[PDB]
Amino acid sequence: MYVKLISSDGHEFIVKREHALTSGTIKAMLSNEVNFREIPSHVLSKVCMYFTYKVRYTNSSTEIPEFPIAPEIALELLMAANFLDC
Amino acid sequence: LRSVNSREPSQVIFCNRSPRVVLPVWLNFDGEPQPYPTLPPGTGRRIHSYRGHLWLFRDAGTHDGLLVNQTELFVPSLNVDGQPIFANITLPVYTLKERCLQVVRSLVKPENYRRLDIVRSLYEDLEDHPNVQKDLERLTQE
Amino acid sequence: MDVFLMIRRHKTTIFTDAKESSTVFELKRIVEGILKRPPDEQRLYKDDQLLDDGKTLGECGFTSQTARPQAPATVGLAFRATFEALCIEPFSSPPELPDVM
Repeated sequence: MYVKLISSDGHEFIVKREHALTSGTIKAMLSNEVNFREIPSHVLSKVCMYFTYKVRYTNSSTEIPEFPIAPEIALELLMAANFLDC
Repeated sequence: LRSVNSREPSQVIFCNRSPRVVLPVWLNFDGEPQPYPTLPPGTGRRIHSYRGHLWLFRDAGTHDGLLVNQTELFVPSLNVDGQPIFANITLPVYTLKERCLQVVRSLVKPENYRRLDIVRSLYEDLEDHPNVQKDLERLTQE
Repeated sequence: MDVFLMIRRHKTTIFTDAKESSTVFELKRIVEGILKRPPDEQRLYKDDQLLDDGKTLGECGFTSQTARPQAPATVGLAFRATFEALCIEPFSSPPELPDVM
């Protein structure tokens, strides 16, 4: 029902399994817990939010909002999004 | 993959439910893309077009893809007893990667773009600007 | 009406949603289910302000303007019962922008 993702810096983001399955990389990483030796906190929190975002807005008339990304975070996120395929 | 030659008027309307300056793109009889004047974010516009015609919509400044009535291909259908067909233009749920390119592409001049530290395969992706011609071929193979 | 939360204490963060009308105490049940510590051993906050079991998340600040999937609002967790002080470790700093505006 829930899983845990652990950032390179210790922090634990506990999230729904389907939300996490969004990322194929993650899926494969269970089948529990995923440690992510390469993704800092300011980056995995945004990922999880993205899962929430995707999961809610996929298959939906109700006008969709911009997913937002602060500048400083963009590179790191792009690298994470790419490792994780999402 | 072309607009059908009419010749039956169709009252259409483009609501821009998006947060970008939308660019209507009409698909000629030959299959070429015709740009129409842009639609700012909240706004809308009454258009005459024709049953059978092909329209798509992109971010006018960076050509990112947008949905109309939840697909990419808008076919002005029969108007009859009812007046305008509605053309709701929305963001899709972009992949987080695509989403990332988007900011990134827009915070650095691709002129200046070599000098940022990241895998080079990543650097090709950023160079790989989304494109009507592209998606036009992409949206062709179905 | 779904509200979208980040339930945080220490280095732990839960992402969940809940109804604008569910109860604070109902959130602790939720937590229970996950960090397995019962509602009486957890205390929940919005920004320091100490939240009441009987009140609704809406009534508590959590409304769809505020707690959106892509920007979930934060709920302080604190444990035990003597109760520990509320302490949320901040997230890592991004490195400074390269030569871009």
